[PDB]
Amino acid sequence: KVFGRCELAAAMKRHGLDNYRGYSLGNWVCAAKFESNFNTQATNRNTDGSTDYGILQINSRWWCNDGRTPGSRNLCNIPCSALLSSDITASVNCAKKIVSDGNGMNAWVAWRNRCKGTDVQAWIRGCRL
Repeated sequence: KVFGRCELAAAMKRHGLDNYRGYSLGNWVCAAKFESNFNTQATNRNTDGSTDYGILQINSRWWCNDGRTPGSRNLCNIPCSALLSSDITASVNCAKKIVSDGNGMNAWVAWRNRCKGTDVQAWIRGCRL
């Protein structure tokens, strides 16, 4: 599924991500924009053999099982394919665990490099929420 910007904002709010761990909804929308361009089916292979999955590009090295990432963990206790669904629930629940792991949203390199410290409210501007 390719979400619209306000559509994704609304779904993220519906699943409790707005202001989760102190990160406003604009931060989460911005992260999704630059991680996946709002496409739930986005997958990207990393140099080390792991893969990033879904709207928030969650990595099989730690967070989900894809059966092809040797010596990795599955800390969200889900198949990585669950992070590709049109319903964002599994990606949101896993992202809640990731952003609680110690480094906040810095876990998302595109957030740090493209969203952090910018006017992230622009991502929700005009949305009926």
